[PDB]
Amino acid sequence: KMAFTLADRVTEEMLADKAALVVEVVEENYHDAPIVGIAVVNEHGRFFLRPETALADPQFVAWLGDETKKKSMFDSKRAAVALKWKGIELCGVSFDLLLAAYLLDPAQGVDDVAAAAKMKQYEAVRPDEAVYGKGAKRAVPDEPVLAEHLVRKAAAIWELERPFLDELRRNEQDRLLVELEQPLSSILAEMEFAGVKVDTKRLEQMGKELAEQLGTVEQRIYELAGQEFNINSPKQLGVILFEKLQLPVLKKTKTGYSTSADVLEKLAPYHEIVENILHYRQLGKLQSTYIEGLLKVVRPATKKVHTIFNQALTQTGRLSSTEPNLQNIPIRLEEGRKIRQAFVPSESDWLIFAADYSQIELRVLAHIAEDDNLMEAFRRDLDIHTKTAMDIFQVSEDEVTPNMRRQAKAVNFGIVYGISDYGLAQNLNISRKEAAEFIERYFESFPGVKRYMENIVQEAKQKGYVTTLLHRRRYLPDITSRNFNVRSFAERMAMNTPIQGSAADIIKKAMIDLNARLKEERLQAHLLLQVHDELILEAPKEEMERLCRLVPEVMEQAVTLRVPLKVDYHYGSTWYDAK
DNA sequence: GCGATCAGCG
DNA sequence: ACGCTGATCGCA
Ligand SMILES: [Ca+2]
Repeated sequence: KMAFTLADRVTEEMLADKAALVVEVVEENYHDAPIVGIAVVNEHGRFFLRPETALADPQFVAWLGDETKKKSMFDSKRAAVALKWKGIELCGVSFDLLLAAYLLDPAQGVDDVAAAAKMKQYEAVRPDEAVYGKGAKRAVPDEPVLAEHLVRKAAAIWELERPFLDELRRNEQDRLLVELEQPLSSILAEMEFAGVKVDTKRLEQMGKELAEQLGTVEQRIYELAGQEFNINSPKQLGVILFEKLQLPVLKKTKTGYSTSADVLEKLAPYHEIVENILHYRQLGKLQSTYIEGLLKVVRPATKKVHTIFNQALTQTGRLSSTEPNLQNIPIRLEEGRKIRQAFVPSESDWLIFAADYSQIELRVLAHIAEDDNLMEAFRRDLDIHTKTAMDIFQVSEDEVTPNMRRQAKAVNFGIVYGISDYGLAQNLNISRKEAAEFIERYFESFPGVKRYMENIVQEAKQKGYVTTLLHRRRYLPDITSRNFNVRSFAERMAMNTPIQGSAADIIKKAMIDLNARLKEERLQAHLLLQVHDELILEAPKEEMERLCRLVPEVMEQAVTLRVPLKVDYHYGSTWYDAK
């Protein structure tokens, strides 16, 4: 029903200087995954190629890697990384429909060509789930069915580039796509393909030691409970805590008693068992998620883990990281932090280098709100999280522990992003009228932040959306909801999204500038990870001193704000040591 | 599959 | 009744 050439060889007219290109990888995780078919649409026609013939053809491989042969694609990072696993370099991607759709409206959740095409009333292509099926029924269809589906996706991309670019231009987002998100896509592909090497001998030794400690704490829990039970059974855990031991019920879930860590900490003065339960869950979390879960995804021949950075998922412009998530590796408790010792350079005599922005969202907020006092604080390089801890806990700077600073950090962000006196009281275990009075004092010191919070909510009501410094956008229809609780969630999104999203814009530009500078200096150093406002690299020992000057400067200069940007950095033998 | 929980980033 | 996430687990 759509005409195309089912090609048995590669011809010259398939290699035009502009084409829509589909390199189809059906498995969710595209690392080392099969490429099941290829479609090309250009001015000369529509073509389907079997991967075994296209990817062994020297003219087609050359065409893929020629940056002056421009390709329009959907999710070009998936294709670029699967091709790297095939030893083939993909260059010249000038349009990525997934990223164009994400910028126009992140809430659409566009996950396939069909969902993006729907945004422009284009429906001559089927959803990928309709073709491959769901779950245990998932399968690559017959070649005639596969070919038409890939050709239809390519024709869709071919037709949709111009109307997507037109709307991007109207939103002031076309340079955001072409100069930020698409260059970042190629850098992430490199980072994902490089992977991070893991010390599996160390990891497995930790897991065995961990398993002994688990049973020890597990027995003490049974003994404190006077009986054995399933510690992870909420119904049995509830019967022990709030029925047998008759502890007060501070919180319910839609399902029953709450047993979250905040509740259990509040119950610590009543019974020693609740702290054993906390230690027990923490150890179990390390065992299940960060020992066993990480060993499951280590590629055995290289001892590398290859995360996937989802670039078109979060509503603020942040990345996310999956299978494994390398953005939530433990750090705060020393027991969990030790897991970072298992993350090691990929070559001997290389080192890990980590650099992160200091108080990034407060500096962005100072700039966007133009609050005189907050701008002055960062022009003085004050540590606002420490200064808030001193105030909260009535201590001196010398006496601020890491824990108090982490707590004050949640107070600072909580307040600027709309925490109530109730939530602040519960978080600080202070009274409610003291919490409300502290919030009032905070906005007396930063009235420009308060004005900003009021203004941004008004602007969202008028426009229907909020934007970031580099013109990312988030629609907030609920901001005019008549339901108070729904409207209130939307208002906090209007306060938070421009700040968190601008911080995401800045680190992304920093990554692009860093990569260009590393190439200009002919360094072997390369990016491994981004963790929202932190960049993690590895490099030969011999490059560390140049990187100590290069990386902070590139990061601090990524944008020019009304206050300085500040970067902290460390390096060491393992990720653990790069702090 | 979903909700609670908890690991991270601000 | 601050925001943005992903993985594991029990299932009230
Ligand atoms: Ca930081």
